[PDB]
Amino acid sequence: SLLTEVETYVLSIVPSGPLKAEIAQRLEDVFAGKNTDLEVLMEWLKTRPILSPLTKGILGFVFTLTVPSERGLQRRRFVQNALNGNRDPNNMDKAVKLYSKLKSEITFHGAKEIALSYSAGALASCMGLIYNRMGAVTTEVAFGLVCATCEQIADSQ
Amino acid sequence: SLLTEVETYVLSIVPSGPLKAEIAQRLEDVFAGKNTDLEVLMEWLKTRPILSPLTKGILGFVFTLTVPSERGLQRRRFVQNALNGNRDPNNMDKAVKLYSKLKSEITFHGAKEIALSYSAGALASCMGLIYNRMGAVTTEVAFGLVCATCEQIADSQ
Repeated sequence: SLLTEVETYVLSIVPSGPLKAEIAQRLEDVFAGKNTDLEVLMEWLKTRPILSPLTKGILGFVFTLTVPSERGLQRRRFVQNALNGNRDPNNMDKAVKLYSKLKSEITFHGAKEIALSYSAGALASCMGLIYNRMGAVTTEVAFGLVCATCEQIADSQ
Repeated sequence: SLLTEVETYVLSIVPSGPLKAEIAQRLEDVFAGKNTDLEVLMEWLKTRPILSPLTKGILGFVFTLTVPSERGLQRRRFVQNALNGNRDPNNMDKAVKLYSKLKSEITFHGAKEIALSYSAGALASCMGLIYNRMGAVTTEVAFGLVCATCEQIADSQ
């Protein structure tokens, strides 16, 4: 299941312990269409301890895509910094290169496979590019990108 | 003064009429620091008739850059959508290339010079990288980048 897969890849990069079962629960409620309202979750996430800025950025990216509507909720600075690729032009170049390819994909698996050739930083930057409205993709591709990003991050630990 | 320079360049891409006189006054007010709030200014811009999304975006970039502080105001969706080079991979590729060079640039004239070598689309995309926190440049250089963008847009007109 698309969302089942997303949850597994996302949690893989989340520290073990209490907070993790919290993210699992919130992720599942949002996926089930339950716990509505994007800015409440985002603010909760922004202020959570233990989580690294990147994993918050990755989660922030997920909630933003999965909630029915974000309304006029502006994109969060905290997420924007986390997915900034460290302002490294090299990551950016790769990000755009990767974006150019994902642009024609519409399936989760097709998107996941092409993005796995890139570094975790290149992928986070691509995510950033999409989160910042400068790049656009389908929900399934965005999710593939997230999973590849998580896989890459996880396999480096 | 670099600022009055930015004003003229920015004003060059605004159509004539009473609205242009107001933009001029608000810019001059910001420069003199007539204690103007960013949220207030951005909402004003956002809702102006006549001005196109691009002009609105360019002006929004100048205001956030010259206000004393954003006061924690999240970046605006209307600007992000205006400065995304139309989400085109090529303008984006060129933008990253220009950013890569502006990064090491330190003067207004130098940034402007190199900037004028790129297309208007790659310049708006570049302004987007800055506005989205994906890249970072010294103010004077950013000032160079906007004037270049305006010069290229004014020329094609």
